[PDB]
Amino acid sequence: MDVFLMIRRHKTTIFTDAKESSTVFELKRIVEGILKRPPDEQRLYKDDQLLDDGKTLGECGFTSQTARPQAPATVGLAFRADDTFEAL
Amino acid sequence: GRRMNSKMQVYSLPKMMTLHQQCIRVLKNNIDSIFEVGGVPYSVLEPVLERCTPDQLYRIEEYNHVLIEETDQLWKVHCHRDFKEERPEEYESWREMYLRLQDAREQ
Amino acid sequence: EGPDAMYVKLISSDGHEFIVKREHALTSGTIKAMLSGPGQFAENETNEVNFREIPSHVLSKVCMYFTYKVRYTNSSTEIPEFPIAPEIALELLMAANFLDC
Amino acid sequence: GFVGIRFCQECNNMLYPKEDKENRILLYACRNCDYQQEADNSCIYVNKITHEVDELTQIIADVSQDPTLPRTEDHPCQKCGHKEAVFFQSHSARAEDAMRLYYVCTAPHCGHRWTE
Ligand SMILES: [Zn+2]
Ligand SMILES: [Zn+2]
Repeated sequence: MDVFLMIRRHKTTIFTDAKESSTVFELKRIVEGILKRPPDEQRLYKDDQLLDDGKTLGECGFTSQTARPQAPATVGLAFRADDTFEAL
Repeated sequence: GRRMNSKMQVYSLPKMMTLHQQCIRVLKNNIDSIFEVGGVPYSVLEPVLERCTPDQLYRIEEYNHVLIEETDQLWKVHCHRDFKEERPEEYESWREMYLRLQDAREQ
Repeated sequence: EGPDAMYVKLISSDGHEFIVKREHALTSGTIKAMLSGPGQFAENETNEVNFREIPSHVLSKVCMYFTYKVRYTNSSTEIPEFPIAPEIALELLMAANFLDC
Repeated sequence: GFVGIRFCQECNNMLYPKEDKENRILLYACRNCDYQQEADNSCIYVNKITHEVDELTQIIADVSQDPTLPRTEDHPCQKCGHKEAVFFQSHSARAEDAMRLYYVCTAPHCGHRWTE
């Protein structure tokens, strides 16, 4: 139906509207196409339950209540592979 | 051994509520929970103050003093609702005569 | 934020700014007067809204309600409401001044 | 519709219909005294059989304050546009045939009543 995930870096926050099945670095390519975040610039801190390594949205931790129009899923991010872990 | 128990008022919020409509209707369901509005004028606070009670207007006007001069017209809304058989005399704002009438009645 | 007219960035003079879809910000009455100023054709692509004194959670909720309402505009669903907290809604009434929705 | 009573002005009493053939018109002639009065409306007796469609004059608006009456938010007022209304039924013997909801606006000083 929809997807709603808070891509929150502190001072810079990205929004999501897509369907219920998507690749997780597809979203990174989407934000790369405008905000210019190359694939070095994502780390993907964990969601409520076990952020996915299999790289598809229809998996564990992701349900239909997370993608709620009423309510988000707020979590911090990091724009690095392994160099620094940056908050604020 | 749980007892099933529930009631329902039969019938027959399907409404396009935008930002200002949602804000005013949230305030129209929780009027009494306001401490101090800050610096909000009267025009944007028009509807919820109409659906309000004079004890709550008293609390707001003693918390949000600078608003009293723009609330007085609404007090006539209370006055013709409660003291309809009366007219103020010269140099009488509706708020202070309303509170005078309330204090006189309770005395 | 860039040249493409589908993402619009907006800042409340604080840290956590938010960038929302322009196609999900269509119902704004002030996007036709601020982003669409004296003229179209690359005034809208700037996406620099340097507004002030809106708390972070407040403008987060108002842009969520923007995309919420625009997706729910003319949509199959007609029932739903939105849960604005009673305290922040006070300053969100300030948003009722500016966003013109 | 229904035509009201006519009252004599001299002896403070009821008038009665009568047809004076001199002008061939209708006069309301009291029969305690000699007072006479020509009639604005020719209707003397009138009856309603299935003309009970208007239950709204029997409804007084005060029933908006009844704590036992049910309140709804899905039927807004036409006059003032208030969300709250009270809904009930017409409770006469001449309304056993219907279970139509009659609505009264809950807000003060409005008093608007409607159906459906
Ligand atoms: Zn007489
Ligand atoms: Zn009404």
